[PDB]
Amino acid sequence: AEYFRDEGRDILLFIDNIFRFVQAGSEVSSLLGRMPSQVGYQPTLGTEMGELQERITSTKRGSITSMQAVYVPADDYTDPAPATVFSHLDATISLERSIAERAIFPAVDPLASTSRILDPNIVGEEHYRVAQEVKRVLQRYKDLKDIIAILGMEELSDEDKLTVQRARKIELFFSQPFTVAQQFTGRPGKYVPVKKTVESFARLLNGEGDHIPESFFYMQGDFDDVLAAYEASQ
Amino acid sequence: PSSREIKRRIRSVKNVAQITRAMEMVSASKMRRAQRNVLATRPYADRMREVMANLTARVVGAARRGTLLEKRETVKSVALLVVTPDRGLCGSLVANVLRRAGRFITEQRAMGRTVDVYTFGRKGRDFFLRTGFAPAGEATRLGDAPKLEAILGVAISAINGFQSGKYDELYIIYSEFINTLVQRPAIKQLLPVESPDISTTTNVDYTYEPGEEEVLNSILPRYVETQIYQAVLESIASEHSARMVAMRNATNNAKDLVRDLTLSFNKARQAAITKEVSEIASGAA
Repeated sequence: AEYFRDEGRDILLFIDNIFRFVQAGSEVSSLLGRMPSQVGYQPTLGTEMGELQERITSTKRGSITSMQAVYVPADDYTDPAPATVFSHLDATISLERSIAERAIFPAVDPLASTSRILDPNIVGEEHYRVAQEVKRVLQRYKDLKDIIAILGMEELSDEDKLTVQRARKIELFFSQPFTVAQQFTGRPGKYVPVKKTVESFARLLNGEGDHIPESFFYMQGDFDDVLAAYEASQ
Repeated sequence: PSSREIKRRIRSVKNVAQITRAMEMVSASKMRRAQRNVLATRPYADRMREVMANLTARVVGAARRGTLLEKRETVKSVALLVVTPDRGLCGSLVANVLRRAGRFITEQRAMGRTVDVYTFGRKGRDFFLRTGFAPAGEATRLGDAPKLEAILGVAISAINGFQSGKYDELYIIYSEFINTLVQRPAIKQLLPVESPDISTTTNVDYTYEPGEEEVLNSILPRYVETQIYQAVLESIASEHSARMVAMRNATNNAKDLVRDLTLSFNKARQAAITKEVSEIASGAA
């Protein structure tokens, strides 16, 4: 990829499970007689990781739009390999086992996912406001999760109850059918532009769609598709 | 999740489970005594029920069907009575009764009838204050065994409003005690429209010493007050039953969460032991 970057061509770089790079390094280090660091990992974990990742950079001559995948041992996010990966990124995405088990298959955890360009100067003021509100609301639900779990939904205040229902609708709404995942969910794939995503979530937070049951936010595109599904259901 | 925070969480949810089980037990005793009170109030209610049936059997002419017995035409103002728990933890009971009251207000305003609220219990009072309606009549701090004298402050006001033309009809919303587990909100008409029951069919002829009209005007308000007292006691029993069910569900959920947290704690404990022995072995070598 570096040859094409150096001559000015824009490069899309997809590296899969950088974690197996780290794991192979760990196995080789174990065979090499090095003293293991932390959980059986190589002592030169950070250095190897940096040597790989500092070459993944958009320079002045050309740009590389890297898009990696990382495997966390089981569901452990404190493992040394992802722990070293997290500082080597501009945008982080976290996939949770619990969300996937709920069939919300894009499975991105909004609270554990961040980005550097989620700044109103870059991405836009309305986009930033909607994203930050969708994280605040998501947080409220995580804080009230146990309260809902044991006691129930009725002991919350009216506004807490409304934010919990909106949070559940938001969770269901991040689900999106994919063209490549059409085999699993029969629904065809949906390409939702970022502007339509911002409009849809702004409308969802504004109060529009409160009357709609949460079941209609599952595997849909923009808010217009949700409204159309509700109208078809009457 | 460090095998010590989870231990604290387990202790916390165990305390939750103990408190919730205690709440369930006391709510069971509360339901027992509230059912006893309802059954002890039943004789007055049913005796007055057939007395009213007999009285309205004789008073059949429209001219003498006046005061509280009149079936007013062109209804313009409607009052609804709501009885709610004074405290929370009742589960969906408070939400159910308030949803029923709100939708009933919706239909009553749909036909053009202005609506006024009369509330028993702090939950309904607070909800209707927050939503906008000023409580025309407010009564709270009603114990599990309220006396009929405690309801007069609202019932007499409603009856006087109906007498003065302020309200053209009267309703009550209360939690019916269908079962120990199943309770729904219910709607009842407070303008008499009495039933032609066997008593109404009964033709036992009577003598009314103070006068038929005076006996009518003195017994209709007491019959309405008896109906409201029955509804309030029914709602108290339903409150305690709903709290029992809610606390049983909460105790079961707390036990399930204790089980899950114990599994997580055991996993963390094993992980900690494995980590420390691995570190010690690495240091030895």
